[PDB]
Amino acid sequence: SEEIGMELEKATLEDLGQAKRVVINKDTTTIIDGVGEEAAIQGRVAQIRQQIEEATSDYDREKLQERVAKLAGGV
Amino acid sequence: ISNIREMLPVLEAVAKAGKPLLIIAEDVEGEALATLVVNTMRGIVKVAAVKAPGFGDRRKAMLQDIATLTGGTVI
Amino acid sequence: MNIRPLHDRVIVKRKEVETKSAGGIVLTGSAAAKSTRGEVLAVGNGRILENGEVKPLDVKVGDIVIFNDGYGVKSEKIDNEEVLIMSESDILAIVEA
Amino acid sequence: MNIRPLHDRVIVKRKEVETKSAGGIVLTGSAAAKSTRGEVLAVGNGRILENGEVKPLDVKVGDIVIFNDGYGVKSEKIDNEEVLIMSESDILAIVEA
Amino acid sequence: MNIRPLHDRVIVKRKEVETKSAGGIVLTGSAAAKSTRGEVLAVGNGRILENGEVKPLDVKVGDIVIFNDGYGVKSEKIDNEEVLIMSESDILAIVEA
Amino acid sequence: MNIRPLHDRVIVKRKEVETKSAGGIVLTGSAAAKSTRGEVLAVGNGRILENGEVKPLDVKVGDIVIFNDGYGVKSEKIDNEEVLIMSESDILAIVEA
Amino acid sequence: MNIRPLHDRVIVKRKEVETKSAGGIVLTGSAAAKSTRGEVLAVGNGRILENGEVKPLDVKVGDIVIFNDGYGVKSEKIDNEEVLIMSESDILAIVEA
Amino acid sequence: MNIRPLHDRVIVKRKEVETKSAGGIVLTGSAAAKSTRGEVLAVGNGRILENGEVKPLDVKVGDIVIFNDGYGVKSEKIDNEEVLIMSESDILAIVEA
Amino acid sequence: MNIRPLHDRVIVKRKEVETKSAGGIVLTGSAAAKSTRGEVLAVGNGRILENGEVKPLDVKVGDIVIFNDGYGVKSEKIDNEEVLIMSESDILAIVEA
Repeated sequence: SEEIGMELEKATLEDLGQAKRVVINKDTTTIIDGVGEEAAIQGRVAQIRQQIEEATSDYDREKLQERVAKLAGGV
Repeated sequence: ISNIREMLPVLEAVAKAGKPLLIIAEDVEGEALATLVVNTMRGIVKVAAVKAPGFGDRRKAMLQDIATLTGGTVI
Repeated sequence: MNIRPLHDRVIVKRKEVETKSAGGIVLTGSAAAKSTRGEVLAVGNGRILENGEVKPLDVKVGDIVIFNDGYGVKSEKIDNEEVLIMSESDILAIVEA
Repeated sequence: MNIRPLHDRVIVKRKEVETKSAGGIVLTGSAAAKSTRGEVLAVGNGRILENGEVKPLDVKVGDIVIFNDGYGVKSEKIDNEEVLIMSESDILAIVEA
Repeated sequence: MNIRPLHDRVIVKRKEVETKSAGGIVLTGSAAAKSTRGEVLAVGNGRILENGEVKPLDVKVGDIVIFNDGYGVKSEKIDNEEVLIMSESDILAIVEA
Repeated sequence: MNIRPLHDRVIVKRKEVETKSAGGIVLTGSAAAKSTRGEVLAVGNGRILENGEVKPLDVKVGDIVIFNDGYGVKSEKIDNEEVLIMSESDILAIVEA
Repeated sequence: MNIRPLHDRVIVKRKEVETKSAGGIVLTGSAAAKSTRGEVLAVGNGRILENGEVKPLDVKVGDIVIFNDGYGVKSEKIDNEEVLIMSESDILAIVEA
Repeated sequence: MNIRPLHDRVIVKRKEVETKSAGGIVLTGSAAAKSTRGEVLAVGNGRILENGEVKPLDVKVGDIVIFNDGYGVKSEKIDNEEVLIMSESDILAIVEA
Repeated sequence: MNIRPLHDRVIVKRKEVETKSAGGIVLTGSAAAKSTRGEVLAVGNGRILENGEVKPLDVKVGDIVIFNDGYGVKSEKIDNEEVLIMSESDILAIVEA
């Protein structure tokens, strides 16, 4: 993002994500099996787990659970 | 606060005391904000920014109260 | 291929896009601005005007120079390197010692 | 018919419209842009200004030159070949060795 | 009456309005455009500038010349023939052999 | 009173407002246009520029001349006759024989 | 106090605001217009340009002159008299005999 | 501190803001206008242009001069006095005797 | 690094942003305005124009000068000091004694 003062130009292969496979339809992108380690994942997941805890709204709870499922199990 | 230039002198005296800084301005808009962000992000100097309480006349007086509690000068 | 400026023209390469430190310790995030400093690479003979032969230029190949990014300044691509071509008139000073 | 530039004028033919490779291995698809490089074909005597006879130009028939596609640059058709006519003033450098 | 250009001025007559064949066999229908080619008819002494007498022009009465249809180019009517008057500065080249 | 142009200035009187016949037999009705032809009446010394004395003009009192009705052309009233005042620069040619 | 023009400058006083008679017997009522004629009162040394000393002007104190009421023409008040200050360049002719 | 104009520059002090009497006995109330008259205080060497050394100016320290309050005229503050700085070109005449 | 102006260029540092006292005893609060005064730091050889060698400048390293903050005035950063670069043409006077 540019909000951290980055430009696309100073980005080497190491800034790019990786997976084993991806598929995209007319309107559906899907990433199977990322290279990100289950340390980092389970870390980030436990963060969004505490987003639900302090989501004081209802529509705010809906989205958060969605990403947690996108990251934890499946949908 | 639009122009980062206005911060520089202060932001640097704060980089010698090694202590973080809270910026309570009337507002911190596009230009300056984006910068502060970039700066605080790279672990340069820890800084946060927040709008002043209320609006109109009391804002200035309420900001002033804040000065008193903290022993600082309204600018 | 190395370039060859055509009398009165100087070829320079820009320096750093606001070398992140302006002021001192504070790292100025990219605040919409460019660099005015640059290094000389090649220099032409001199100005033709006045008839009288051609007077050589006051810039030697390799000075660190401050210029005005005016209209007469053009941008070019050589071996894939970011270079500029302007006349001496657009060059303002040198950074010596 | 071969052309004949009228002192101070140079006749050049443009090169390749972003020779598809910019950067290295990557084939840059036509990204809305033109070529600034060109080859000399014919050259006039020289500039008349200052009265004093006519001083010859610094470009020999057949150099590879970088120019500024400015306003004074015109486009022409000769035997059905894409050619340009500008003054030396509009020519910026040479690509030697 | 035959005309008489006043030093530095050239009198030329335009050629064909996109001679219908551009490209080769294809007859380009009138696509909103004019002709840049023309023939000399009369020529003045020369440019006065610089004081120093008057230097004659490089165009002989009757050349086939390419010019720039700029602002300094005026249009005139002689015996009922379509003619143009511009200075040498507006003439760019000759079509020889 | 007869006039007296002040060096470099020419005094001319316009001719006919589209002499009703353009083309041949057809009488062109006034189609919103003026006349570019005129006759000389008086001529100043010459241009002062360059210091060097004053070079006389190439127009003799009484030529039939074509001029450009530009900005530098002014309109005047003498004894009640419609006259114009411009410099030689604004005069383009002569209609001889 | 009488004035003193500073080389190249002429001091003139306008004449009559459309002297009510234009055409002949008919008294043209004020039709929104001014006078272009004027009389010389004082004259400076001459033009400095070109270095070379100072060449005196071609207008003698007291001629009746036609000028162009251009931008370089200023308006002034002397002893309470309506006067104008312009350069010779703005003066076009003289009304002699 | 007394000032020091840098060749070609003149330092003048304005006179009175419409000296209340214009016309004669009638005291013109401030009608939105300024003064064009002024007095010289200091004078630079001369104009450098043309190379040739430096020709001195035609204004002596202390004349009463009429100038054109043009663009090249700047306003300044010295010891707390209202002063102006323009070049000779902006000065039009002198008020002698 | 100390700077090096390229002939005809002067390097100056501005003075005080309306030194709070204008008038006398009254402290003028910042009323939206800048300073026109400045000190010289470095000076180039001289102007090249006219061919004829190079004439040196009339400003010695260290004068207190008044300048016109025009367009040709640029702003620069040296060792972290606020500096300006303009030509002599933009400098108007000196504050001596």
